[PDB]
Amino acid sequence: GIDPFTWGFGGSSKEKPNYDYSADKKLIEINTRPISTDNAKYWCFDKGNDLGCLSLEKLEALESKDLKKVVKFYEKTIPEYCYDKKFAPACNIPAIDLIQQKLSYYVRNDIDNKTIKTFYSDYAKALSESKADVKMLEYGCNELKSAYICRDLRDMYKYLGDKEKTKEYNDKMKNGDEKWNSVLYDYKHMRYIHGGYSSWWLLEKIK
Repeated sequence: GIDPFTWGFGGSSKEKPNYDYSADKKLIEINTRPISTDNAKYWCFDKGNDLGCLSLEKLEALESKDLKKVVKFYEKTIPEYCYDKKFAPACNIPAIDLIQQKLSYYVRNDIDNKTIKTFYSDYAKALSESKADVKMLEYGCNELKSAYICRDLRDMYKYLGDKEKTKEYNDKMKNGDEKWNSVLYDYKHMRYIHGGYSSWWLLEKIK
């Protein structure tokens, strides 16, 4: 048919990630300082929270100094938790760790004329180009009803300038499942369990 959708109708739905591992690689190569797993273990073991389990897996991957374990975390473990286990706080982790936190680093370090002025537009543009991530967000919002995942799409469409889609995801935010309504799961909040575990941040602490 004329719509190219029809040319791929019924085909493989698989979306391959194109993630930038350059900061995780760099951290593994140069970091000499122990990274504390105590907080992640507290959330995984003491509190029983799967977001802490994911944080601990990320940190253990870095400890291993095997980049392949970092790749496994983002490409296998994350989708296994987001999709297969219906754990909505996994769904935005690659976006945060490998896009949001990368662009943040460019703002902090005055790289390539990136500023707070361009950041929100820049992040929306970069996230919208990462189809693997967009599809995990759509799942975490539309299927799992996580208002924080809905908010990720709301923000993306807002700074793309798509008013209809911004409204759509704003409305979906108001209808979230209470199981996901904790600042533990809000990447913008200090209480975020997974906060500070991007290598784009960890590189700042090498000191």
